[PDB]
Amino acid sequence: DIVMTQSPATLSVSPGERATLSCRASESVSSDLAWYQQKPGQAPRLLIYGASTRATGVPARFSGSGSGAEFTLTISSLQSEDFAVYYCQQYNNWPPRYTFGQGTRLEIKRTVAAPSVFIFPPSDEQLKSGTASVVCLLNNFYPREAKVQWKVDNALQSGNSQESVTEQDSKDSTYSLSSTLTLSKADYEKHKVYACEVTHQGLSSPVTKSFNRG
Amino acid sequence: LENVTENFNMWKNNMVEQMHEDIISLWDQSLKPCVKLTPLCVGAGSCNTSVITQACPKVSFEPIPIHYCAPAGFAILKCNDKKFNGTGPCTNVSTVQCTHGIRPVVSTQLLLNGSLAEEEIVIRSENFTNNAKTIIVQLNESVVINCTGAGHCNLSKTQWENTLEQIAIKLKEQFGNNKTIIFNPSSGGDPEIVTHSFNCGGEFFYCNSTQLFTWNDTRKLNNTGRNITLPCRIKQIINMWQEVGKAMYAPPIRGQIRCSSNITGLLLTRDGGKDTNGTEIFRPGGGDMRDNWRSELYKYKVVKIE
Ligand SMILES: *[C@@H]1O[C@H](CO)[C@@H](O)[C@H](O)[C@H]1NC(C)=O
Ligand SMILES: *[C@@H]1O[C@H](CO)[C@@H](O)[C@H](O)[C@H]1NC(C)=O
Ligand SMILES: *[C@@H]1O[C@H](CO)[C@@H](O)[C@H](O)[C@H]1NC(C)=O
Ligand SMILES: *[C@@H]1O[C@H](CO)[C@@H](O)[C@H](O)[C@H]1NC(C)=O
Ligand SMILES: *[C@@H]1O[C@H](CO)[C@@H](O)[C@H](O)[C@H]1NC(C)=O
Ligand SMILES: *[C@@H]1O[C@H](CO)[C@@H](O)[C@H](O)[C@H]1NC(C)=O
Ligand SMILES: *[C@@H]1O[C@H](CO)[C@@H](O)[C@H](O)[C@H]1NC(C)=O
Ligand SMILES: *[C@@H]1O[C@H](CO)[C@@H](O)[C@H](O)[C@H]1NC(C)=O
Ligand SMILES: *[C@@H]1O[C@H](CO)[C@@H](O)[C@H](O)[C@H]1NC(C)=O
Ligand SMILES: *[C@@H]1O[C@H](CO)[C@@H](O)[C@H](O)[C@H]1NC(C)=O
Ligand SMILES: *[C@H]1O[C@H](CO)[C@@H](O)[C@H](O)[C@H]1NC(C)=O
Ligand SMILES: *[C@H]1O[C@H](CO)[C@@H](O)[C@H](O)[C@H]1NC(C)=O
Repeated sequence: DIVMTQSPATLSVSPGERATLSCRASESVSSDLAWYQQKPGQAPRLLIYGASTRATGVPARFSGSGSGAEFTLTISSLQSEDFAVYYCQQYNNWPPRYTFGQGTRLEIKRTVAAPSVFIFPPSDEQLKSGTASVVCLLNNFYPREAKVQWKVDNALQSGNSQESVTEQDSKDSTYSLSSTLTLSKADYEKHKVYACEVTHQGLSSPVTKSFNRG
Repeated sequence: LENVTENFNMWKNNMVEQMHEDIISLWDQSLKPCVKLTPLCVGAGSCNTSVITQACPKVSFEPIPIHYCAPAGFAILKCNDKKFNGTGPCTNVSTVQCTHGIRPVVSTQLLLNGSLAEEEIVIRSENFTNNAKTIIVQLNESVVINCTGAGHCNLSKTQWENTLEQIAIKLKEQFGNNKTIIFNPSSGGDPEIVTHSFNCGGEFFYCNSTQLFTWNDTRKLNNTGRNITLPCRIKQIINMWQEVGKAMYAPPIRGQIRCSSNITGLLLTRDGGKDTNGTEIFRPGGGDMRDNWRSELYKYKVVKIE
């Protein structure tokens, strides 16, 4: 019944700088609180446990602080490898009913980079299939916040389409959206112009890139 | 004193079972395990284990003396004698309101903080002939023993050496003078019985009592040692004394656990030997907390009003 809330849903900060994470707990969990670190596609990593004690073999930059219902995994000079989602685990009640925090992404904050929209039409081969897929890539950009709109014949219709951002990269450290309007065969043929409006923060103004069937 | 002659049988005394059952209930609301496992069979061999998980509050379980007063329609009879087998016709019996204050100490091998023997060291046994019946020793002079969650207990090598003597002498004074008396460690069995187990601060201590029961009616062991130090260990997963089954208690926490008890008695158990040459081997025993209670009620017996 214990709720563990990690307030900073997302924390953008730069390497070398100090990053701070705060795990909020329902009732008191005393000191039975651990912190984990998860790289995309990896098993978590036990960082801290018992609230303020680092796990064997862990960088001293990770500071475990707190007790009661207020814990803090503060990090001194954050590191390139220190990018990951952080999790707090509560394990104080008994019977065992341990709960995890909802997370916190420790993303690298960099320069507001604008997205270069590439609209890809549905390959005829794919259209011969029975459907059509218009891919509207959004290469290398930062604040993952990038509202995209699919306008069919200048129609703000918003439905049959599905986005997919990528993780933070290595070198560039940017994101790449990917909105995909998947229409039919008889309705793809029923419409003329297919536009994709990207409204990014680092975009001086809305940038519509489209195409007409052909 | 009461002017009458009555029968007594500490080995079949009913108060023992009445206290034991009480001491158990004195444990179900003071020391509650995080998990308790207990056999559950229909008889068909196959036996599932009944598991129970409750809160595991760290409480510094400190035993309070317990009196036993007869209500009404009932009267307690006490036996009086400097050496009472506790199993026969008592001459100096006498009715009492409540039995002396008894501190229900649950332990094995050594009886802690019990009641000393007025005269000398006495050893009772439901049958000394039977190498299966626990021999309850009653010290007339206790031997302080201090245990600590730090991992051990200290005992006076002096006092313990004497004690084994004034016990070893009371033994042959029952099995045959022209008989050698020896003391060996537990033969085997559960950790709780093989070592001197007991509870201190709610922590289940398990002290290795080898140095206390490896005495040969010939040599000594005080070379470079003033005090005996038993390497004790606190366990979380233990075999229950209240009933067959394990029980897990939460780890220790208090900055310090400490005990200073009076070794007021023992629980020995000589090995059969099948009538072999005079060489009786006595080893630590107990594990059946009732013998404990017994050692305290050996001279009592509640009876119905007339
Ligand atoms: C286990 O024990 C239960 C008793 O509650 C018994 O009814 C059952 O037949 C046994 N077999 C199982 C379920 O393992
Ligand atoms: C009983 O205790 C007295 C002192 O209280 C001691 O002198 C005596 O020897 C003891 N009896 C024995 C040897 O068991
Ligand atoms: C046990 O502790 C007591 C204090 O409670 C002390 O007087 C005694 O000397 C100790 N016994 C030992 C360590 O032999
Ligand atoms: C012990 O047995 C008797 C006493 O009953 C004694 O006369 C004899 O000399 C002794 N013999 C032994 C067993 O050494
Ligand atoms: C302590 O006890 C173990 C068995 O419980 C025994 O094997 C070991 O030799 C003992 N150590 C000492 C103190 O002699
Ligand atoms: C008992 O005797 C054996 C062998 O004679 C010896 O190894 C052991 O240490 C003795 N017990 C002690 C310590 O008094
Ligand atoms: C044996 O050691 C004890 C202390 O451990 C000491 O009191 C005693 O005097 C020693 N034995 C002798 C008489 O040398
Ligand atoms: C009982 O044990 C304590 C603890 O060491 C001791 O100091 C005290 O003198 C003992 N009292 C008795 C029963 O003689
Ligand atoms: C009585 O014996 C118990 C053993 O469980 C010990 O913890 C307690 O300290 C002893 N009495 C005293 C002196 O407190
Ligand atoms: C007693 O000691 C052994 C016991 O194993 C036995 O063989 C022997 O005959 C008896 N008497 C002796 C020789 O001491
Ligand atoms: C107590 O003394 C009286 C003397 O008249 C006697 O009748 C009674 O049997 C005695 N009781 C005991 C202690 O056996
Ligand atoms: C019990 O009565 C007998 C008979 O007179 C007496 O010898 C004995 O001392 C009494 N015991 C005590 C002290 O209660």
